[PDB]
Amino acid sequence: PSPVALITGAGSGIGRATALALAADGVTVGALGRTRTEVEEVADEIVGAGGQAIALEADVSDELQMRNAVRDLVLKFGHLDIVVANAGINGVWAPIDDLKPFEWDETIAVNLRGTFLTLHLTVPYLKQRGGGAIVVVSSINGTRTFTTPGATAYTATKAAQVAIVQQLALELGKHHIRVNAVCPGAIETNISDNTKLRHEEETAIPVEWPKGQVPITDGQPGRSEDVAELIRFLVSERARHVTGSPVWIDGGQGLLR
Amino acid sequence: PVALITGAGSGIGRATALALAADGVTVGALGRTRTEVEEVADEIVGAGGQAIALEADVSDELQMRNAVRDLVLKFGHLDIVVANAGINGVWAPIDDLKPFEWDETIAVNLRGTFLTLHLTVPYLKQRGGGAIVVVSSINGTRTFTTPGATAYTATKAAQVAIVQQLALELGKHHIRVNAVCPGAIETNISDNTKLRHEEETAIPVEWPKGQVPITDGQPGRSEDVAELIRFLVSERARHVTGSPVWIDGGQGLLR
Amino acid sequence: SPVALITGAGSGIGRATALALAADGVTVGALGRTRTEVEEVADEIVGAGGQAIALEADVSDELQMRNAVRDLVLKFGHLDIVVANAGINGVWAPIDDLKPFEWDETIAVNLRGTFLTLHLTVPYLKQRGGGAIVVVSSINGTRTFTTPGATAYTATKAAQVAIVQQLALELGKHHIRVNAVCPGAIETNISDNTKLRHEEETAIPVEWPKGQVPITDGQPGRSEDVAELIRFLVSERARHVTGSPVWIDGGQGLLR
Amino acid sequence: PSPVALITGAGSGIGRATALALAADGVTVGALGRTRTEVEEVADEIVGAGGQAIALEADVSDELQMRNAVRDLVLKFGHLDIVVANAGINGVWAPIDDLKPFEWDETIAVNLRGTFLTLHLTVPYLKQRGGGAIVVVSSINGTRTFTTPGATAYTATKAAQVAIVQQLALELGKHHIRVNAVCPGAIETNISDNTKLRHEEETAIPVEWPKGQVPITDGQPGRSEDVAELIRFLVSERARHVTGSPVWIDGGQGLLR
Repeated sequence: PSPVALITGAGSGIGRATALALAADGVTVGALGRTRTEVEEVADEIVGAGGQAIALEADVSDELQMRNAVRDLVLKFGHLDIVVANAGINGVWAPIDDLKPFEWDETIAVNLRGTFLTLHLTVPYLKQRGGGAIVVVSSINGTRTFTTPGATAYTATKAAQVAIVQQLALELGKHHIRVNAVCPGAIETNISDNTKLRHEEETAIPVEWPKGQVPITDGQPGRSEDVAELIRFLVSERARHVTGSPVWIDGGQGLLR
Repeated sequence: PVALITGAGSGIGRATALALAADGVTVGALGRTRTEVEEVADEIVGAGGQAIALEADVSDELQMRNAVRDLVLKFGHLDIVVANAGINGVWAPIDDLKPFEWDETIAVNLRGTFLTLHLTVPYLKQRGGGAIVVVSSINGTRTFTTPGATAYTATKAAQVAIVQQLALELGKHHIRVNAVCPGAIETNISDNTKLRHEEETAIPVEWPKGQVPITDGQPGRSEDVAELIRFLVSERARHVTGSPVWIDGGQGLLR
Repeated sequence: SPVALITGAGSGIGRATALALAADGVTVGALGRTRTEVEEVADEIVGAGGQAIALEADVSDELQMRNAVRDLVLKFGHLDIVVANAGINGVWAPIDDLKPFEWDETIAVNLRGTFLTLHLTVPYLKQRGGGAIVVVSSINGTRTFTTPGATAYTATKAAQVAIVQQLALELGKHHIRVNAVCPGAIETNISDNTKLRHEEETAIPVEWPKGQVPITDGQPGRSEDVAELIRFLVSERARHVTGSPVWIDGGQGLLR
Repeated sequence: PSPVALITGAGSGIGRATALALAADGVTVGALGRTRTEVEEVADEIVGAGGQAIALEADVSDELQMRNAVRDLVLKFGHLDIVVANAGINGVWAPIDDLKPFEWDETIAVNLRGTFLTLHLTVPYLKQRGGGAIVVVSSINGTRTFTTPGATAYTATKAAQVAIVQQLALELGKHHIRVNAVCPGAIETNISDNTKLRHEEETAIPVEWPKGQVPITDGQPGRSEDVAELIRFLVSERARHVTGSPVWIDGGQGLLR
C-alpha cells in the first residue's frame, strides 16, 4: 500500500531535498514545479535509485494546471496521502508606497492562492483515502520576524499560511488529516537575498551582527536537507499526534530578527 | 487633524467616524455604498464637525486613488488611517470554497488593506507623522474554530503581519501602526449569510454560560472598538506601535 | 469614586501611574518597598486636590501584603483597581553561573509578588461586584529573548502574561477585567542593570547604528507613556478589553 | 560514540516512554525521579534489553540532590549529551483567592525552580562535551490553553518554561546546544483530571463537547509514546537546525482549549 506525496516547488531547494528524503522512505513522489526540466531531473534521480515518481509541470496559482496536475498524479498511482505545499516566491520587496499593486498581486497569487489551490484540490483525495498528512512551508517572516526590508507582501502571505494550517487542522481532524506548518529561517542563502529587492536603505532598520545571526551554525544559513528532515518526520506516522502546530527551523534566527 | 476611515458605513467604521469626529478630527468616511457614508458624513457635519463621504470599493486601485485624491484635495493633509473595510465572504469546507470565492475575500480584506496603506503613507510622511490602525479579528490570531472561515482567517492573520512590518518600516517617519482585534461585535461569532455546510466544519461545542465572559454572553459594542481606536490613534498612545490589541471580552481565549 | 492599589509605586511606571490615576478622581494606595517614597507620592496626590495613602511592604511577603491591603480597605472601604507593577531586574548571568538564591529572589519579587497582590485583592474586588486589574510585564519573555542572562526575569515576565489570561477567564463572570502591559525600555536602556555579569559571554553581539526604538529615534520610552495606557485599561473606556496583552515598546521588541 | 541522556520525571508517562525511546536508538540513560523504585524498573528494563541506564533518585526542586544525581551520572558514564527536563506536578488548582501561598510555592518550586536547577546543573556538562540537545516538556497550558480550572500556578510555570527555552536557545547557540520546548495537550489522562483540583465549578467556564475536544483522535488523549517520539526526533541529529522552537503535540486540542 505504498504512500503517495505531492510536493510543490519540488524543482529545487527544500522542495527538491524533501522529494529525495521521502523517496528514500519509499514514499512515491509527485514532484510538481514551474520548470519541466528541473522536476524531470528529480523524478529521474528518484527512479534512478529505484523509486517511484512523476514530474508534473504546473503554475501553482493557476486553477486548471493544478487540477490537471492533481488528477494526473492520482491516476498514475491510485490514491493520495501526503501533501507538501512548498511553492513560493519572494516577489518584489519595496517601500509600502513603492510596491506596486500588480507586484503585490503576484506574491499573493503564487504564495497565497497557491496554498489555497494546492489544498482545495488535494483534500478531496485525502478525505477519500481515509486520511493523510499535510505540511505547508511558511517562514520566520510573518511569524517571528518582521525586519526583512520591504518584504510586506511575502510576510503577509507567510503569516496567512500558518493561520490556514491551524484552521484546517481543526476542520480536518475528524477526517484523520494532520495539518502542520514548518517555518524556516535562512535556508541555503541569506535572509536578505533577493534580486527583486528595491530601496533597502529606506526599509531596513540598519543593524550589524559581528558574530552572525544564526546561532546554531555560527552565521550560516540552514540547509535544504534540514527542512527536508523535519517534513519527513512530520509526514510520517512518528508524528501521529501532531496537528495544527508550526515548527520553527531557523537555528535561532527567528528569535534574532 | 484629518482621518480616513474605511468600511465607515456601519459597525465599527461608523462608530469610529463618530467617536473621532467628536474629538475634533475631520473624517473621510469611505465605503462600498454611497448613501450609507453620506448619512454618516451628514450626521457629523450636522452635529458640528467636518466630514466628507467617499464611495469606493476598497479592492479597486482606481476608485481608491480617486477616493484618496479627493479627500486630500478637500482637506489638505492626512493624519490618521483606520483600515477597517472588509467582508466575511463565503465560509465553506476547504474543498467546497470556490477559487473565485477565495479570490474575493483576499481581494477585499487583504488587497484592500494593502491599497489602503499603499496610498496614504505618502501623505502621512509629508505631514511628518501620524497613526494607523488596521482592524483584524480573533480569527487567525487566537481563534481558529469559526466554521469554513479559512479565507477570512488567512486575511485577518495577514493583517497583523502587515502591521508589524509597517510599524518597523515606518517608525522613523513617526508613523505608528497598530492592529485592533475584536471578537464578535454587534452580531455573534459565526453569523454569516454565506456560510455553507456548517454541519461539516464546525467542531460541535456548547456554552451554557456563554462564551464572552466579561459581558457574560452577548457580543461587544461597535462603540467599544471605537474607543480603542480613538485611544490608539491619539497622542495618549505615542509610544505604542507594532502592537496588536484584543478586544474580545475574553471570547478569543475561549474560541 | 473608586479606589486603586498600585504596587511598585515609589517611582518609575508606578509613580507615574499613581499620578495619572489621581488626575482622574481616583483614590490611590501607593504601595512600595520603601515608605519615604510612597508617602512622598501620596503627599503630592493630596493637597494637589486628591485622596491618597502610602503603604510600605515587600510584595513577596505574605503578612505585609495581607497587612497593607487590610490597611487600604479600612481607610477607603473598597477596592476597584489593582495595578501589579513591582519587580526587580534581579541578577542576570549565564544560566551556567546564575545562583539558586539569585534565581530564587527574582521569583519571589516578580512572580510570588504578583500572585500575592492578586491573592489578597481579588476577594474585595469580587465583593465590589467587579473592577480592573493590570499587570506590568515586559517585552522580555513575550517578544524578546536577547537580554543577556535575563532568564530569571524573562521567566517571571512570561508567567505574568499567562496569569493574566488564566484569570481573565476565571474572573469574567465577576466582571473583573484583567490585562497585561508589556513595555520595552522605559526611562532607561534595556540591558542597563548593575547586577548583570558576563555580558559578553551571554549577549549576542549586535550594533544598532540608528537605534532600536523606532518611534523615538532610539530613546527609551517614558514612564508617563506606560501610565497613560494603564489609565486607559482601568477606565470604563475599555469595558470590553480583557485577557489581552498590549505592547508599549515603540517597536523595539519587534527588534530585540 | 554513545550519547548520555538525563531524563527527569522518568518515573512514568512521558519520561518513561522517552527513556525507552531514547534507549532504543542506543542512548545511555540516567532515568531520574522522586521515588527510587519507579526509576529502578525503567533502568532495569533498559539494562537487559541491551541498554545502559541508571536510576537517579532526586527531588528536582532540591539543589543538593539534583547536583549529586547529575554528578553521579557524569561519574558513571563520563559525559552528558542529552537532557529532557520533564519532571513536573499539576499541584493544586483552585480559585485565585482560594489558592494558598504555600501551595503556590509548591508548584513553582517543582515546576519552575526545578527547571532552572535541571538546566543550571546540566548545561556545564553539555558545554564541556562541546555540544548537545535539550528539551523541556511544557504544556498547551500557558502557551495555547488558559481554561484549565483554576490551574493558574501550573499554567504560570509552563509559560515560563517556553520563555526560558527561547532565552536559552540564543544564549547557548554559540556553544552548540539546541534547546526546544515540547507542549503536549492531554496525554494518558484527560485535560482536567487532578485529584488536588478544588472548586472546579467556580473556576471553569462551563463547556460541552458532543464530539470531544481532541480532533485527531475522536476525543481521546494522546499516548506517552507520541510525545517520546517527538522528543526522540528533537534530540537527534535529524534536528541539527531546530532550536528555540515550541512544538505542540495536542492532536488539535490546544486550538480548542
